[PDB]
Amino acid sequence: TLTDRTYLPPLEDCLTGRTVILSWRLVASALEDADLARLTSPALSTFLRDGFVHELLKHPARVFEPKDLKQEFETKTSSIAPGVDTIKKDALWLADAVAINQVAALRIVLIEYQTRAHSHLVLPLSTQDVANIQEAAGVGDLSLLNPASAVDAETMWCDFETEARRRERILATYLSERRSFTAAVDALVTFLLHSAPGQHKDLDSLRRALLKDAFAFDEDLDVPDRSKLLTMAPTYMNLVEDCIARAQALPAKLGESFKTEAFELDWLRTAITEAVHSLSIAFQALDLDTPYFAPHELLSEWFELMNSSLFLESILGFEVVADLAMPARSLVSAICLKMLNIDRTIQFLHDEPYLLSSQTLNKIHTAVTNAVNSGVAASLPVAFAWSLIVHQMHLGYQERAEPYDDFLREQRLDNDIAPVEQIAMLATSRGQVYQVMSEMALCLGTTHEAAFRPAVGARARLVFQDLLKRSAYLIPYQDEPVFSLLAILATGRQYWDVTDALSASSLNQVYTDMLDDETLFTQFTMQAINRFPYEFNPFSVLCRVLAAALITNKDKADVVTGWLWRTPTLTVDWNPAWDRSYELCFEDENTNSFRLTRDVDLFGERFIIPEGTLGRFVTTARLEFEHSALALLGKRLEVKAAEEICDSGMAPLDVDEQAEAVAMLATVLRAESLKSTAKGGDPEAPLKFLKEASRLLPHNKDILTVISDTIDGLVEKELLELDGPQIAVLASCLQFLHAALAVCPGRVWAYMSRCALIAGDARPGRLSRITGSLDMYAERFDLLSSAVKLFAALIDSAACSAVENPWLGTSEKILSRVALAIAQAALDVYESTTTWRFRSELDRSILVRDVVGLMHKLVVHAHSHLTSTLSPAAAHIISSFLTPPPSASSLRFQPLLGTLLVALITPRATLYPGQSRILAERVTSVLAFCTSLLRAADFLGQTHIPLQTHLFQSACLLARLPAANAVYRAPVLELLRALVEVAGRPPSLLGYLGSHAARSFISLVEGIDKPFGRVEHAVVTWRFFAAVIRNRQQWMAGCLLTSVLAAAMERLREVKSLDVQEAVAVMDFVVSAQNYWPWTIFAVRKEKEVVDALRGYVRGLKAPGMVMKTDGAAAAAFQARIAAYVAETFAMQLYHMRQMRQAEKFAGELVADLDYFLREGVMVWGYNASLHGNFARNFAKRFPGVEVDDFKRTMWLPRELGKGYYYALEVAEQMLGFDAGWGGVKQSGFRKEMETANLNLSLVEAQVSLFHAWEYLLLELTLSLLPKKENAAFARQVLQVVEQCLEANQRSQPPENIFVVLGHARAGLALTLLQRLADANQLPRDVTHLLALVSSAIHAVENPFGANDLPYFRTLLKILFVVLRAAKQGTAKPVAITQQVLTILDRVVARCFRALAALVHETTAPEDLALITAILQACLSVPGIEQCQVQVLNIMAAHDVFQVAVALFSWADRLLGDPVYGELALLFLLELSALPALAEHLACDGLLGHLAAARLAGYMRRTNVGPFAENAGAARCYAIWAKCLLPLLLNILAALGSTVAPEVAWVLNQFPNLLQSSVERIELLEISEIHSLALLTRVLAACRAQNARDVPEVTWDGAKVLECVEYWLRGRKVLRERLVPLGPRENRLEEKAVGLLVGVREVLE
Amino acid sequence: VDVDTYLSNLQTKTTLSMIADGLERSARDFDAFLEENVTLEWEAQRKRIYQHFG
Repeated sequence: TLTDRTYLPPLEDCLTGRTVILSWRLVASALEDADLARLTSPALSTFLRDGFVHELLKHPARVFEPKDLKQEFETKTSSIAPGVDTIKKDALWLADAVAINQVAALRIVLIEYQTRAHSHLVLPLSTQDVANIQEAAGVGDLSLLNPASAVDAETMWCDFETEARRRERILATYLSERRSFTAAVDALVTFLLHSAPGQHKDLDSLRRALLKDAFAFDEDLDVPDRSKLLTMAPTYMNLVEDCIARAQALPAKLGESFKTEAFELDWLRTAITEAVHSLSIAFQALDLDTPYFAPHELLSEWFELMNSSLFLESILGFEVVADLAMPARSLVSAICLKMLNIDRTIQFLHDEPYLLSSQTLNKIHTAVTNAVNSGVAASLPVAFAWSLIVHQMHLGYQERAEPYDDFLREQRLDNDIAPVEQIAMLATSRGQVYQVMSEMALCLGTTHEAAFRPAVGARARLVFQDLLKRSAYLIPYQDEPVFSLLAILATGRQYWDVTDALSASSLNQVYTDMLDDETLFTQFTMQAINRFPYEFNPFSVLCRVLAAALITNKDKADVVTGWLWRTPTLTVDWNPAWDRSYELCFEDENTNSFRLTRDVDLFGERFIIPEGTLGRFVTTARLEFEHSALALLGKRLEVKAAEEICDSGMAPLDVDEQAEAVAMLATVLRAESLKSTAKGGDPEAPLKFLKEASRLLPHNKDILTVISDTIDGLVEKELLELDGPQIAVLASCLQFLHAALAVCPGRVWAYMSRCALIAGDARPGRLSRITGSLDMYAERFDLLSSAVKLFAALIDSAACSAVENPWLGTSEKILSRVALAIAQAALDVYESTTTWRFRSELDRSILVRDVVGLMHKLVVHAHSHLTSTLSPAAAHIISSFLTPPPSASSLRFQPLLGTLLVALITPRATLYPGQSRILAERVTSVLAFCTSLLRAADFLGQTHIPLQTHLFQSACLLARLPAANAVYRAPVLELLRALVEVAGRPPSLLGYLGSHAARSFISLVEGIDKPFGRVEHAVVTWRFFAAVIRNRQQWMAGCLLTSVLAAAMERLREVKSLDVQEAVAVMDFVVSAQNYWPWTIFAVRKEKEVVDALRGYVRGLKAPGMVMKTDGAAAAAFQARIAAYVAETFAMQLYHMRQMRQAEKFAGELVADLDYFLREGVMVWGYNASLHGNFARNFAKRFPGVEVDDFKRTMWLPRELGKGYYYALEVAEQMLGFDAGWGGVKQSGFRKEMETANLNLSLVEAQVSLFHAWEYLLLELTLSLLPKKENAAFARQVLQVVEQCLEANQRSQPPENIFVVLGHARAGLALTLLQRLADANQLPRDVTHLLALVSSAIHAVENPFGANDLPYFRTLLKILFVVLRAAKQGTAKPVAITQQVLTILDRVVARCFRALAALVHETTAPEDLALITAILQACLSVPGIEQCQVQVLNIMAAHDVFQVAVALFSWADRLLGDPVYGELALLFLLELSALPALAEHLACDGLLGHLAAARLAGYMRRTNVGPFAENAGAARCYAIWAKCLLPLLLNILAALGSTVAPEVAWVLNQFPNLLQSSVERIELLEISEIHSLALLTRVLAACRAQNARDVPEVTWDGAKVLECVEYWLRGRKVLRERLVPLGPRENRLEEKAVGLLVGVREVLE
Repeated sequence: VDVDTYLSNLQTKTTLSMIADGLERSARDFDAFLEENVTLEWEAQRKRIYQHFG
């Protein structure tokens, strides 16, 4: 029941790419890195929990051992997808050439096929790419580029698709898989054994499950079973034997064609690599059981193999494998030493061990003797240990002659000691063994240059520690062994290697053993304590390392402090000046003890050793008196810095001792601060350290002042003249400043303000002057890196300062100028990094990392109350980078190009993890720095940016970086997303990348993070694609579309199963591909429509009305945003369907899942302002200096919805953490409040987005529902929209920041949809409910037609107008509608009319006036007001509408242009006069006289008046005259016509020109003109009978009319000659024009 | 065959906001309905007054 189904997926899934094989490379990466997301991912978690994987990792040979499994291979390869032929052929060829099982070859070939794209991308650049990177570099200056013999990319691809290169890649993948499998098992071992505590919960569960299942190692038992874990050592030792055999013989069945120099080197390196990793596994297995022995048979076999291979030296003879030789030699020597465990060996034989088997003893002796006689140095430690063992054995038997006896007598060592003494002497002579031990320790240490990980390093150091332990007593105190042990413990570390990280308790044994076991503590620890200060190195390095190694150990946290404050012994050289201050005791001659007779004042409160103190002259003197050595060292440093000599004092500190002292002080201060800020530690520990260091010194000067004066004195001169020792002293002083920065920033900043190193206005700057072509070797690179890191920490402390007192003696100006000058210096360093000659690329890597990180922080806080604190430095940097001159641009970009090249040219390695981590760190830092710079350039508005082109040209390197390492995937695509986003506001991409390069990058990107299925990587790549579509990269998108489409569709098949975070991004990209590229996707959409529509229905009908009540209360934002995206997706497709005319059914089906949006979509109900208000209250009352709005993000980056959105939690975390209680207890406090508030506003933003998405959606749906049928659905729709507007327009209570658009779009949607239905004529008669509330809404606004709210007022009045229209289309009578309509129309018309007149007294205003008139008529036409005419008249009389209208129609005239205002005024009056009551009031107000005395009438009197006249004046005059008088004439004659007939006749006779002209051209609104004129004349003719005084003469020649109209009566064709309507003609205007003609003809007959 | 025709009549502009033009057309239709209704309303009132004396 242990199958390979999980270890390797089915063939079709492998080839299609649906599922990626979990190769050993990715497993080894995830294990070495211990990445939580990776290891705990479903795929890799299941892979690790597979019993079959367990079995093979237990038996490593099975992976590549040659067994006859034709059956399996044929069954897996058969019956599936074309292409299986080549895969099967290559697999069989590999199985036969390498002589392995067929399944292994098959999976190797599948790995190669899947990584085809990576392999093509990693190959060297082509000619086009080379030219692009050259153009990016520039002409002005050492790029160290690749040769130009590279062929064109086309030829490279055509060679890549051949069989030879495919087979070479398959062999490379096989070798890489060997290496990676061994490395993965090693990493798994050390992850199970010595994982650090505090590990994540799921990761700890995975570790425990692995242990229990694969090893029966259940921690749930007091003593778990370790058998299956100890079984590893011998299996992997046999494997190492097999590997050393392989390294000497190449595959036989392979052809010499494949056997090339490169392949031979690859094979040998692979063998050495798997040997190293197997040895690491074995050493861990043997390290688990520290105190017990190992079996003697295994030791015999191992040492026999050693003798045969000279401890792996037979394969490490070549030079190209030295990088793998030093590590392997260290590890094999250490595992031999381990097997011996001399401590317990020599403990046993004086008090089954391998000593009881003379066979094993003979094996060990012959192996050691051969390795010694040969003469290689890697065997010296083992030989020395064995020599000591044999020495003790010799003593043991010599004390018996008065099984190991058999061995001693076989080797004739019974009665002579010189055979072993010779080996011992040669091992210890000249410190050879000690020097190689130091080297092994360096490669096995915690530094970044170590070959193995830190943990393996600590255990490997333990073995050598035990060797030195038991050898200490028999060899006197010497420089070689003490320095060897110092190198063992320190491992060449520095101040920056200090940290409070909690590692496995087992891993600090190498350090605690110094104070736990007796031998070491007594012989070396106490000895160095005794020799200090005479020997400064022994004690200095010890304290420096232990203070850092005991940071987290609480029991031993006080030993360093007690030694420094309370040292029992002291040792110093004797100055003749003290010859008169002592006297011998005369007890023993050799003891040479003595006693002081005076007060010896060293440096002659001061440092004095009192009188009568004991001492001894060993060769120098030692006094055993209790005192504080810390104050002593502080005073010595003070003295040597002041250059004050003291003849009667002790010897001064030399340059080397000075540097070491400063370094130790800095390190101890850092450690004290670190464990003081830790929970429970005395917070005043660093201050007490500073005080005790300032004790017995000048009253007001402190150790900090000592360091300051030292720096000043040594920077007096320039840097290049200073020698190595002084440069190291300066580096130590900078490290001390960095250490002190945490506890006393004020002092450090106050000093930096006037430091010469930093550039200033007074002097240019010494640090700025050491730029050039000098070599950055250790002496100077230490100083440089220390300065850069101090500057970075300074920037950090400046950005993390929200506000006896830490910040004393400094001010805003100090911070600002220091930051500006620090930025200048960092820029100078970043520039000079190009030409400098570093000791190695790792130093360059570290330096570039640090400086780029500093500048990146500066850019980050560039991004506003306390931004000014460091804004000038950020401005300087961004200006230097975004708009520099050409030479400047090239020299500023060169480091980035070099970084990319180094990134993807450096080969991948399973060892030296520190180097790889630092290189990846600098890579990611430069990528994120470029990204932030592009964001800043896009935001601030600088368009011409050179970095743009430099990156577009370097895309050749960016697209290939992900192929070299997967960790670069995320930052690379963030940077490229930004690169195309800043440019979208067009550039070419393939022109730089290339056809083949772009296609390979496409395929590598395809199937986002398929092995691990992570969220962040997925999100980044999908947002990358979406932005790619949104910045109009029209070509690359079109190319990549052709199975990423199917990938997205399959991702969306089960949205409920996948996370919401994943979904929002994927569907954002789907929207971005649909909106911008509709035709390509709509076909594919048709293809997947059934499935996709199903899923969308589900998600949209989930309709969680109360998100916050349901479990997903904080996940409401992602829910709302994905809902909005679904809406935006379906909307545009249904609109295209409308255009396609096949929507009648699709809309009817879609309308059934809109309930979610109906309930709370248009409404933005859920804001809960109260919470934001209380948050503001708290932050404001607790912090007077800073206010709530000071944390508003500036949209510097593309604002990301998530844990932090409106408020920048990222920076608050560090700024507001300085104060206690911010975090609180049990996740209660202000941080929680900010999180909840920014989430509420996140979903509020998504809510506004949904408002817009639904504004889109509903419209084309309503338009697709125009057909008569299914009236219930559209009734529901209009009902719901009026409801949403009703409850949203009022009590909105929003922020008045982004609400401006809502206020208008709401009314827009309302009026649009209501008019759409009005066109359908299917609205109900009862609209009074909404009418009352809309009147209330119009009354709510505070200023009518205010400048700010004018658009809103216009739209609301339009809504009221259309609602009145709909209302009067009803039969209320065969709360009442009448009174409501009356009151609302009264108020609105009166107020608006008179206020508009007021302002327009002296364009928007007359347009709104026309609308007001329209509203007046629309409400007058209501069936229910004809019976209340009296009330309309009453309230139109209360307000003097009549008078103001009559006043302003004659607004402005000249006296013997066009009347617009007059037109509208008399239109208003006519519509008031529509019914006879107001008409009678106008008739009784002498309106006729008022308009006749006005000069608009004078203009009407002239002869140029015409319907289609030449000037707008005359046309306006025709229209106004006709409208204003003629219908008004008949309306007023309706009431008491007999009385006012005189006035109508007089106004008609006053202007005869129009009367004549009209009838002449009748011999088109002239129709209604003559209609009204004929009616008026015909009625007044009859009225004329009673009185001749009234209507004296008609003066109308209507005789022509009965002939004119009759000529156009019967001509259908003739009738459409001179008809031109101002309004749209559209079934014909004829239909009604001829109707008017008919109406007029009859009456006058 | 329909996809090819739609491609042949494809406007080279943003296809997302093609309904904003329709919303503006709906505003123009609002204006047209205003004109229609007011015109016909007081024309019908004039016809009423015409039949009254007639």
